[PDB]
Amino acid sequence: GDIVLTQSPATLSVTPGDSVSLSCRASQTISNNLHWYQQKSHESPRLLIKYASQSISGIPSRFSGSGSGTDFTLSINSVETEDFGMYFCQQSNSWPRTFGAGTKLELK
Amino acid sequence: EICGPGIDIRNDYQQLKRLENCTVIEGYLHILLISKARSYRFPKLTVITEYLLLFRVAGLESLGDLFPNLTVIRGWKLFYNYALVIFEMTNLKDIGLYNLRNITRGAIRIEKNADLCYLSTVDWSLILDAVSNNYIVGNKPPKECGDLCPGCEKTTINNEYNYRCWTTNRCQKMCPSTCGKRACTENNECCHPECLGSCSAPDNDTACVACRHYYYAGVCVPACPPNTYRFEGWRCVDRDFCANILSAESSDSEGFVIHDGECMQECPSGFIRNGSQSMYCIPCEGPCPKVCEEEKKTKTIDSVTSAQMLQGCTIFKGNLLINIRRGNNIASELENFMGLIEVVTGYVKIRHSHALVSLSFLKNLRLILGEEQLEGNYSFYVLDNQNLQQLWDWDHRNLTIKAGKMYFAFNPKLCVSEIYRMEEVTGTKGRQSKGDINTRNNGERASCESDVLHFTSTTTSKNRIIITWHRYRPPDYRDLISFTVYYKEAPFKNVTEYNSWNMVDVDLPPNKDVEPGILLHGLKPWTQYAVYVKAVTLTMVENDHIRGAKSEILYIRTNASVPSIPLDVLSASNSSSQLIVKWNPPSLPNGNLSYYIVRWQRQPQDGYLYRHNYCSKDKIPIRKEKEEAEYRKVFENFLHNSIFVPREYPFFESRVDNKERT
Amino acid sequence: SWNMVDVDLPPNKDVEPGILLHGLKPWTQYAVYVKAVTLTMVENDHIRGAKSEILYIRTNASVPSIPLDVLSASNSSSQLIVKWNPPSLPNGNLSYYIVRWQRQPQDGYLYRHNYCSKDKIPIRKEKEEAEYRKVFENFLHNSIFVPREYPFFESRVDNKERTVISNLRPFTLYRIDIHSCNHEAEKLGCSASNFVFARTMPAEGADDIPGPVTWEPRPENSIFLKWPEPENPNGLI
Amino acid sequence: TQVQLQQSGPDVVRPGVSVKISCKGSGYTFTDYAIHWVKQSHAKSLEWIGVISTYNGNTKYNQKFKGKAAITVDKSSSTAYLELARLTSEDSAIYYCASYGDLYVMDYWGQGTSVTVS
Ligand SMILES: *[C@@H]1O[C@H](CO)[C@@H](O[C@@H]2O[C@H](CO)[C@@H](O)[C@H](O)[C@H]2NC(C)=O)[C@H](O)[C@H]1NC(C)=O
Ligand SMILES: *[C@@H]1O[C@H](CO)[C@@H](O[C@@H]2O[C@H](CO)[C@@H](O)[C@H](O)[C@H]2NC(C)=O)[C@H](O)[C@H]1NC(C)=O
Ligand SMILES: *[C@@H]1O[C@H](CO)[C@@H](O[C@@H]2O[C@H](CO)[C@@H](O)[C@H](O)[C@H]2NC(C)=O)[C@H](O)[C@H]1NC(C)=O
Ligand SMILES: *[C@@H]1O[C@H](CO)[C@@H](O)[C@H](O)[C@H]1NC(C)=O
Ligand SMILES: *[C@@H]1O[C@H](CO)[C@@H](O)[C@H](O)[C@H]1NC(C)=O
Ligand SMILES: *[C@@H]1O[C@H](CO)[C@@H](O)[C@H](O)[C@H]1NC(C)=O
Ligand SMILES: *[C@@H]1O[C@H](CO)[C@@H](O)[C@H](O)[C@H]1NC(C)=O
Repeated sequence: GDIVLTQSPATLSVTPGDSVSLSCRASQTISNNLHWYQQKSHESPRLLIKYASQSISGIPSRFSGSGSGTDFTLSINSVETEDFGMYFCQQSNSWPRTFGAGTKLELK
Repeated sequence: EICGPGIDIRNDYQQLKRLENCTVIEGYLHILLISKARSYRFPKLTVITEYLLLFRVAGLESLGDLFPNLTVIRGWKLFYNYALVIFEMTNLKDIGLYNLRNITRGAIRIEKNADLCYLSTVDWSLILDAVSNNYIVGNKPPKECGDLCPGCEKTTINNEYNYRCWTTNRCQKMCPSTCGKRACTENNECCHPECLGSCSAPDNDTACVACRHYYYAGVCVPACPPNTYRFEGWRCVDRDFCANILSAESSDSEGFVIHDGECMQECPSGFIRNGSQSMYCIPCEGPCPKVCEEEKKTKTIDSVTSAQMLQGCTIFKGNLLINIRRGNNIASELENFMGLIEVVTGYVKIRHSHALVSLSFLKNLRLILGEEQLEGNYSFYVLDNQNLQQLWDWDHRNLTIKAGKMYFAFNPKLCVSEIYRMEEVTGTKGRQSKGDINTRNNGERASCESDVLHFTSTTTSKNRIIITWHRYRPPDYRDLISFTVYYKEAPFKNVTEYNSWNMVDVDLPPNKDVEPGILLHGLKPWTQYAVYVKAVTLTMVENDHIRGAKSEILYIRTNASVPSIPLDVLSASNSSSQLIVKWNPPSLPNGNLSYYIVRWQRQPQDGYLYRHNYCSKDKIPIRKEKEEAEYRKVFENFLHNSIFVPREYPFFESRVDNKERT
Repeated sequence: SWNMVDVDLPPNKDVEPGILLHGLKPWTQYAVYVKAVTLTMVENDHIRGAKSEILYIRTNASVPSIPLDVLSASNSSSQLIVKWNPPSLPNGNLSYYIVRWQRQPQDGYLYRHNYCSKDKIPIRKEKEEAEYRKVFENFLHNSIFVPREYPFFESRVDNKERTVISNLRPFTLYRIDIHSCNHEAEKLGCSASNFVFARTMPAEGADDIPGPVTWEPRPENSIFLKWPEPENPNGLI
Repeated sequence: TQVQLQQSGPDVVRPGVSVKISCKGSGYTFTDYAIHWVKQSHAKSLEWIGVISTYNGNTKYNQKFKGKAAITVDKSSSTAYLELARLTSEDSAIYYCASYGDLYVMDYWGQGTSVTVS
C-alpha cells in the first residue's frame, strides 16, 4: 500500500531562542528517502533538508536533519522570530509521494 | 533544438509545422496519410536518430522539398531492421535527400512508388553499410524513367561505372580519397575524425553537423565526460537529467536508471535497482527478483493469457484468484509463469478450478501474508474443485501463512488428511472454525491410503512387451475389480503420473491360477517406456475405507533392431590420395550407434575412352502435394531384408568409432 | 472450444448479475448461455440446476479492410479490366465496391529532351513480412472514404470483384483507386483504398503520318520535306 | 538563481464544472526538469497528486487522483496544466506547482492557485 508519515507533536509552542526538535516517523522503512519543507503563513513550502540529513544551500545553519530508516528528526538550534511556521516531511522512496500531517511551530 | 522522443505526423498536412525549429529529432519520425493541398521546407533538420518513415503522402514530389539538410539517420532503433521506409508514396519523383551522408544502422525499404526515379543514380554503398539487405522493389521501372543528372562525379556499381546524383539539379556529394574513413567539408577539406557528414569548418569539434560517437557541450567526444552518461545513442546528459525522465505510464512505471555510464529505461537483464528506487543497478545473484505490481487488487487467473502476465514474478503485491475450468497442459504451463512466485502479500482463492488436480505449479511459493483477507478473515480459500486430488503440500515444501484462516468446501477428490498436514507447516492449527474444514462434501470420493500392485514378469521384443502383475483381491469381498494399464514413451525416467498417456483396460482373468497381464502392440525398437497398472475397484458398499491399488512406474525398453542407413553422404577431396566424407546419423538408430563402418572401392577408368581417336573429335571429355518423402520411404523399407555383416577392385574397410566424419 | 468465465451474484439485491465480454471480432455472431452453480449444503433431496437458452448475439460492424491484391490489364484501347479479392476483415455484408480511376499525366520533361541525340528512347507497355505489412494496414483505420489536376471518375460495383472501365484515352496511365464498403458504410464510412496503376493499349495505326509528304526546293542544294503531324498519337510523338 | 514558477490566478467555480491550472517555467531549462503537483486542503494537508516529465511527456499519478486529475505539458510555451473535472466541495483547495528538482524532491514551488467550489 501507501506510506503514511506521522509527525509528532502536531504543535509546538516555542519562544524565540529555544532549541526544538521535530519528529517524523514512517510506517515502512524509508532508509534515506525523506525530505523536509518549511511553509510560512501565506507562502509556498520551500525545501529545507534533502535526503534526511544533507542540507540545502540557502537555508540557515540552525536547521539540521537526522535519522535513518523509520525514525527521522529535524532539529532547530535557537528558533528565530522568522522560523515560526508549519513544517512537513516528504516520503520519496515508493510511489505515490506522500507528506506528513504537518507540525505547526507557533508562538508560546 | 532537440525534438522527441518521437514525432508522428499524420492526416493533417498542417500538422507538419511541428518541425519548424527541430535541428535534431531524438527518436523516429512518422509522416503518414498526408494530403498536401504554400509548401513547407525544413532546412533546420540535419540528424534523425532511430528511423524515418514515409507512407501515403500525396502532393510531395521530392524529399528535398522537406528535409534538404538531412545528413545522418543514425538508426539507433530500427523499423524492423529498416532505417528508412518510403512506402506507397504517390507523386514522389525522387529521394531528394541530397545532403544525406551516413546511415549508421539498418537497411532501406523503398516500395510501391510508381513515379520514383533516381534510384540507380544513388550509390547507397557509401551512405550505408548493409547494402545487401536493402529492399527496393515496386518502384518506377528503370526502362520507363529517364534518369539524367544535371549536365559531376561517378564510381563503380557492380562491374558498371555510371554517374551519381540524387535529383535532376543536385548530385551525390562525395569525399576525396585522402580523407579515407573521415568526413569532408563541401570544399573537400577533411573533417575532424570524431565528426560525421559535413562541416561548418574543417577540422574542428564545434563545427560539426553530426558527431559519429557522442555529443556534449557542442563537442564531438568519443566517450562521455566522467560526470555525464550516454543518453539514447548520440548525446551525453548529466545525472540530474535522468532523475527527471519518466518511462511510459504503466502499473509499475518508474524513473530511468544509470548503469555502465549509460542512462537507460530499466536495469538490464541480470540487474536490479539498488536500494529503494535508486538510480543505480546492482548485480543480483542467480535469478534476479521481479516484483510484479498490478492495478487490479485481486488478479483473476481464469484463462491461459491471464497467467502470462505473472511470468517471472517473484513477489505479488496483490491477491491471487485461480479459476481454471478448462486447460490440458496448463499444469506445466502455469508452472512456467507462476513457478517463480515466492511471496503473496494478500490471499489466495482456488475457486472452480476443475482442471487443477494439484497446486504443484505454484513452486517456490513459501510465504502468504494476509494484508487483505476474504470476508471472515480468510487467507486461503478453496471452493468447488471437483478434481483437486492433492495440494502443493508435499512434505518437502515450505509455507507460512502470517494471518488469516483456511476454508475448504466442495472439494471431493481432496483427502481431508492432506489439509490437516497443511496447517502443520502453515502454522494455523486450531485457528480455523468447525465448519471451515468439514468431512462432509470434502473427501467424499477421495481414495487416500492405497495398496501396492506388484509386477511379476516382463518380456520384450523389438515392438511388443508382455507384462504381468500379481492378482489383487479388493479390500471388500463384494467389490468388482478391473485393471487399467498406463504406458507412454518416456525417454528418461522423471515421469509425472496421469498427459499423453496411452491407456488400455484389461480384466482380471476368470481362472484364478493365471495372473492378469497385457500385451503391447506396436512399439519403437530400443525405446524406454514408462508403465504402471492401476486397479478399478467399484465398491458396491461405498466409503467405509475407499481403497485403490497403484503400482510403481516400471521403465521397460524394447529390444534393438537393424539400424537405418546413414543420411546424406557427402564427400570431397582436399588433396590427392585423400578423400574426406561426412554424413548424418541414421533416421532410426534403434540402439547406441557405437561406430560406423565405411568402405571405399577403386573404380575403373571408363571403358572405351582408350579406344577412341580423340584427334578427330571436337570435344574431349574432362572431369573433376509433395509426397516424395513417402516415395523414398518405400525404398528405405526395402533395405531391411538385406544387412551387412562386417569383418575386380578390392574393398578397403575401416571403422569410425565416434564422429560422422573420416 | 467454449470460452468460460465465472461471475458471482452481486451483493446488492437490486442489481442483477451480468458480464462484460472483452475483445470480440466486429460483426460476428456469438453463442452465449449462462449456467448456475448451486453448491448444495444439503445434498440430493432434489438436485436442481439452472440453465439458460443459447442466445445468439452479433457485434456491431466497423470500417472494412482494403481490398486484397488489385490486378489490372488492358484487353483493348479505351478499356481497362481490373480484378481483386475480398478484404481480409469485411466486418459486415460486403454489399458493393466503389472503384475510382484517374488519368495520369504523360511524364514531365520527355517533351523537353531532344531524342535525336540519345541512344535509347524510352518505351512502355524467419519470414515476418506479414507482420510488417500488418503495421501498414493498421494505419489505414484512421482514414476512411466517404463516397458520393485530372478528375476522378467514380463507379459502384454491386456484386462481383471484377469490373471493366470504358471510355479511356489510348496508351495513357491510370490510377485505379479501389475501396470496399459494407451495409453500415453509409454511417461508418467506406474503407480506405488499395490502388494500382495501369496503362491502356496503344491505338493501332494512330501514330503514323495521316497525309502525303510535300517537298519544296530551298537555297543551296537543299530540300524541305513537309508532312502533317499525327493528330492523336500513342502517348506522344 | 533566476528560476521561478508562475501559476494561474485564483478560481471560484460552481460544483460540477471542469477547470485547469497553468504553471509557466522561467529561468531554467523547462525540458530538463519534471513538474509535480501538490494539493493542500484544510483536511489531509499536503497531497501529492502527480508528476509529469517535461522531456517525454509521460506522467505518473496518485491513485487517489487518477480519475479526477489530468496533467499535461506544453513544451513550446513552457507551461504545465492540471485539469480537474466534476469539481466537488472536497477539491476546494490550493494546488501547488513544483519543479527544478527531480522525481524525488520538489526544490522550487509555485505561488499556488486557489480553487474554491461554491
Ligand atoms: C557511418 O558512421 C559509422 C560510425 O562513424 C561507421 O561505423 C563504423 O563501422 C565499422 C564496421 O566494422 C566499425 O569498425 C567502425 O568502428 C565504425 N565507426 C566508428 C566511428 O566506430 C559506418 O561505417 C559509417 N558508414 C558509412 C557508409 O560511411
Ligand atoms: C531382447 O533382449 C533380451 C535381453 O535384454 C533378450 O533375452 C536374452 O535372449 C538371449 C537369446 O539369445 C539369451 O541367451 C539371454 O539369456 C536372454 N537374456 C535375458 C536377460 O533374458 C531377448 O532375447 C531379446 N529379444 C529378442 C527377440 O532377441
Ligand atoms: C450497434 O448496433 C445497434 C443496433 O443493432 C445500435 O443501436 C442503435 O443505435 C442508434 C444510435 O445511432 C439508435 O438510433 C438506434 O435506435 C439503436 N437501435 C437499437 C435497436 O437499439 C448501436 O448503437 C450500435 N453500436 C454502436 C457503437 O454504434
Ligand atoms: C519555434 O520558434 C519560434 C520562433 O522562431 C517560436 O515562436 C515557436 O514557439 C517555436 N515553436 C514552435 C512549435 O513553433
Ligand atoms: C526430465 O529430466 C530431463 C533431464 O534432466 C529433462 O530434459 C526433462 O525436461 C525432464 N522432464 C520432466 C517432466 O521433469
Ligand atoms: C547406451 O548408451 C547409454 C548412454 O551412454 C548407456 O547408459 C547405456 O548403458 C548404453 N547401452 C549399452 C547396452 O551399452
Ligand atoms: C447480411 O447478409 C445475410 C445473408 O444474406 C442476411 O441474412 C442479413 O440479413 C444481412 N444483413 C443485413 C443487415 O442486411
